[PDB]
Amino acid sequence: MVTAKKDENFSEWYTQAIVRSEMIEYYDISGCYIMRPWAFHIWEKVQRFFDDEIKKMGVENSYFPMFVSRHKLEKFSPEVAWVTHYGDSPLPEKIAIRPTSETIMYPAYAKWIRSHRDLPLKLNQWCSVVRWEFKQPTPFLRTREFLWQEGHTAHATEEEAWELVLDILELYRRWYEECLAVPVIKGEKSEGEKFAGGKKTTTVEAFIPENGRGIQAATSHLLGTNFAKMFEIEFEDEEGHKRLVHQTSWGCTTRSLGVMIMTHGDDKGLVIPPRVASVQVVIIPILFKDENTGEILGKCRELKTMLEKADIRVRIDDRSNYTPGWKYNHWEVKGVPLRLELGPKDLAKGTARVVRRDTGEAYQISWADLAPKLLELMEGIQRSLFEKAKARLHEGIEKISTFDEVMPALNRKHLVLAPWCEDPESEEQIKKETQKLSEIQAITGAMKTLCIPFDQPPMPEGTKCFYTGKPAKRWTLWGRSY
Amino acid sequence: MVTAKKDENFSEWYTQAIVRSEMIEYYDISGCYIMRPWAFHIWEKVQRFFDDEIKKMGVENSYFPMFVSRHKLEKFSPEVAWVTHYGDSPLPEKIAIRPTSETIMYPAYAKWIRSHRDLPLKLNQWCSVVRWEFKQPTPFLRTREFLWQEGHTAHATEEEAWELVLDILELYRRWYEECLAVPVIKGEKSEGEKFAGGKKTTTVEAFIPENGRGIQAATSHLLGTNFAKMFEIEFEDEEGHKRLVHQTSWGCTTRSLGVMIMTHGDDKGLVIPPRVASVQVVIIPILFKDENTGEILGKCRELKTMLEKADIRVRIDDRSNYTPGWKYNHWEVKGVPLRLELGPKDLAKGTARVVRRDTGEAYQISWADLAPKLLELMEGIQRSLFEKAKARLHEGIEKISTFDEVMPALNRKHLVLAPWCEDPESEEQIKKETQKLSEIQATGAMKTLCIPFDQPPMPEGTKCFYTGKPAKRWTLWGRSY
Ligand SMILES: Nc1ncnc2c1ncn2[C@@H]1O[C@H](COP(=O)(O)OP(=O)(O)NP(=O)(O)O)[C@@H](O)[C@H]1O
Ligand SMILES: Nc1ncnc2c1ncn2[C@@H]1O[C@H](COP(=O)(O)OP(=O)(O)NP(=O)(O)O)[C@@H](O)[C@H]1O
Ligand SMILES: O=C(C[C@H]1NCCC[C@@H]1O)Cn1cnc2ccccc2c1=O
Ligand SMILES: O=C(C[C@H]1NCCC[C@@H]1O)Cn1cnc2ccccc2c1=O
Ligand SMILES: [Mg+2]
Ligand SMILES: [Mg+2]
Repeated sequence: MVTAKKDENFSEWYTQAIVRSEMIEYYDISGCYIMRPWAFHIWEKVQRFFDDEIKKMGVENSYFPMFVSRHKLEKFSPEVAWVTHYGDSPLPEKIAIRPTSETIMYPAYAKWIRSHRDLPLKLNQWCSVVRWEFKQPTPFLRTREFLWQEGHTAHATEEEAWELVLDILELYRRWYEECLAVPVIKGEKSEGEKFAGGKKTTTVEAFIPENGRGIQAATSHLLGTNFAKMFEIEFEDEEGHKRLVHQTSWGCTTRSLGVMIMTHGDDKGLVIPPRVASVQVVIIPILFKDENTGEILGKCRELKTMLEKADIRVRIDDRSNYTPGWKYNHWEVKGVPLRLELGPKDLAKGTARVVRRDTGEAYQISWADLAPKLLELMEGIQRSLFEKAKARLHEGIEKISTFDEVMPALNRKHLVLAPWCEDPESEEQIKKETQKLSEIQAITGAMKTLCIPFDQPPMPEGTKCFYTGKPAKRWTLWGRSY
Repeated sequence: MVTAKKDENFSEWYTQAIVRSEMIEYYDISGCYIMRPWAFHIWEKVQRFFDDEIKKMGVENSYFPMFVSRHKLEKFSPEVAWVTHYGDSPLPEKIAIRPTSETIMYPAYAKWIRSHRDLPLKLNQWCSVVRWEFKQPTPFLRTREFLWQEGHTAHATEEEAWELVLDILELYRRWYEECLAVPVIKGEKSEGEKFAGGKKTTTVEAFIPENGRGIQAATSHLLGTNFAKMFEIEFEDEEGHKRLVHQTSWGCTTRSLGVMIMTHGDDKGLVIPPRVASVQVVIIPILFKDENTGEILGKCRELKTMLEKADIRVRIDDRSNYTPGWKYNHWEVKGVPLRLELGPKDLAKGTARVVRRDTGEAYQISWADLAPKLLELMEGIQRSLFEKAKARLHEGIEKISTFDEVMPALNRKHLVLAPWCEDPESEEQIKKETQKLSEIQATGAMKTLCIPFDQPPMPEGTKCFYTGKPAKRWTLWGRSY
């Protein structure tokens, strides 16, 4: 049911795929979207994964209110949604809807932390967040209301905080790679792109090859002690000296879902990795109009039970007045990784035909071997989905030496890996220059740093920065961005 | 550390209990509170239970926006919070924050449902809700922002919808009685208290004896078809005929947590039922003037291992910067069901000292018999908490037959089970009268709490306790939250 081609009209393909797969429904308020069960199940799955992992690290869940009074929020402004009335009565002070929870949580932290006995404090909350985005909205990727988790920790030393920052970053890599089969690059944000309220910002970056755009998948901040000075979060150490806590913060949103969609979708529609898919195997009985004698649906129900015994999430599409081909296309558009076809011949030979969504390959499998084989296949699918994706990621990055190679590489919708001197003036200059050169070619075009990757390619002695010509410190990943 | 006592100043005791147990933090905006880990973990337990149970029923989770246009919300009004500005710029049209999701979900239902092949449609969502309550706020019980689940379903027939209504209400009874050990009464609301947009409203009701006030614990509505008329949610049946859907909606909130605290809390603080306790057994090593520190700690570790192999959620408070008595009262005010103490003497005896939070009784238990005796004790604590609460509930209800006994019973902080004619005018009459007499005595009006499913025998010719016409059914009235 997907008519737009993915590599040609990418935007139309995306909107079509997310609507026709029954994942999102559009809404009369711009930038907001209904998340239907088909996408919300994926959200629940990654949420359970991340929650278990952070509970293993001693992180505890909380809920702080979504309203913050004006005087507490102010001590970014154009994006804040303000409540001024309840009914027709005006409030004595306008209250903001949560754009993030620093100004709600850190006063509580100031109260709760007095002693070194109170450290480390590790809190997380799953919640919704409202920001009146000026950029044009994209479902999942950039929405005016989005779901996320935000974690905030305070420690007695910077080293423990940095350790937690890196552990959370690894959990985000697993979120994207183990759950969603999306490859991401760990990296350090530049000083012009890092969270201004912190010391050092780490990130995972993903790549959309259709439009050649980089996107920040999740963020992890070594905040340091300036939030503690601002909010007076102090503690007495063992000697009795007052000291500031070292803080970290980290967050990840439903944007991940969108990334996943863009990574694995094809011309037929979605491809949902088996680890997060709401239905892993849909059983489609080959039946036409008004002649269901009970044989085929009976065997389909027995097979559903046998598969569910193996923890496989299974649905039987037994709806009438739909041809089997229609159902095939329906569940292919939805992205079900495995399709089980059971017809009269399969009933006669004790077999079933299983089709992979990602490659289309078919398999004849006897009933007795259904649960093992399918399990095998699912992992295969998952792994294949990652591998191909990573290949595409790596084929979208160009190593360059000079600024002359920037604009061609950008026009091939590629990221650029370049030796960079890392001084802050150079990034502003490079953004302005690439934007001007983008407009003069034109028949949001600015290139900024996406990350300074932890995984550094070799840096030969005497390599100069691709822009200023100063000695080059590290390889930096640049590109157009969301 | 709790010093106010539950049968003297109930409000002071309540806030002391929720603050000192590290469950609630007060917030500058009145009516809103910070849920700290200790309370949010209990919320997570009951959420997991209910989510699993409704997923067995084929209900699926979703998420609809929290914003509704003024257009669609106004097709109660003083409770709606309005967004009017982003930054400094005013919105062209103001936007409401979700007080409930009917006006957000039901247009999508009209769009999604076309045929009988789409029914039943069963959606649920866990979200927060904002209502600018005029009543005096109470942490958990009545807040301006609160967490809930709201489920909405659409069926082809009224039979199926009503069966789902009853299933959901049974799930709420299990939520309160099986997890929170809080006894509740199933019933239906009078026509003056039911959800005005629906046909029949079922409910479960709890009772706070210290102020004698009933409280609606959860609700489950048979909406009928009027919402289908209003939003045009119609489907073709197998004969090609266009029919309206029969809808249900149900919801329940963090209020349950409060009803737990007021139910099992005593003068030493909280008592958490073991089924919802993040920590069921806390292990406290006794270390003093350096005696057997390492051996005590090692056997604490292996005791934790042994107990977790039986699925017992165990925490070892080996924190060095706190004294054993401090840990004692910390975990006692927090409400942990069992405390296991291990000193040098018990290290020699091969035993451990176990104190149960609810009754305070202590046991000397072998290291070998620890797991089974602790599981026995945990289910004993859970069942006895429930049974004591059930006895208190039954003692707070007085069967009466004439209005002359209402306000006496109301003054002993009791509910009234009275025979009633079920006439709408009668209930407002009764509430205004009870209001006037409560004022004359100087604590609030009296309303119908519910009409219980388990009806006592109604002898023929029994008269309504207020009007005098033939009494239809036994109705539970009282003062309410
Ligand atoms: N409107 C949005 N919708 C969905 N996800 C978002 C949105 N804004 C930010 N995110 C994600 O949330 C993560 C943490 O939030 P945050 O650090 O506040 O983003 P940010 O600083 O506003 N970056 P950006 O808005 O893209 O310039 C980001 O790394 C994004 O992946
Ligand atoms: N402010 C609140 N805080 C906590 N729980 C609430 C609040 N309002 C309602 N609830 C609970 O949510 C359930 C479903 O909400 P709802 O039916 O809209 O309550 P309601 O009609 O407003 N009744 P009430 O406001 O108490 O007169 C109720 O049965 C209550 O148990
Ligand atoms: O949200 C953050 C910082 C961290 N907050 C905790 C979770 C991870 C996150 O990166 C950045 N940010 C983004 N957008 C805004 C809009 C309005 C007001 C404040 C902000 C604002 O502060
Ligand atoms: O929310 C309900 C009814 C049901 N909604 C679905 C979930 C279960 C719940 O009982 C009732 N109500 C209560 N309070 C309001 C305040 C403002 C606007 C609308 C309302 C409003 O409608
Ligand atoms: Mg932003
Ligand atoms: Mg209300």
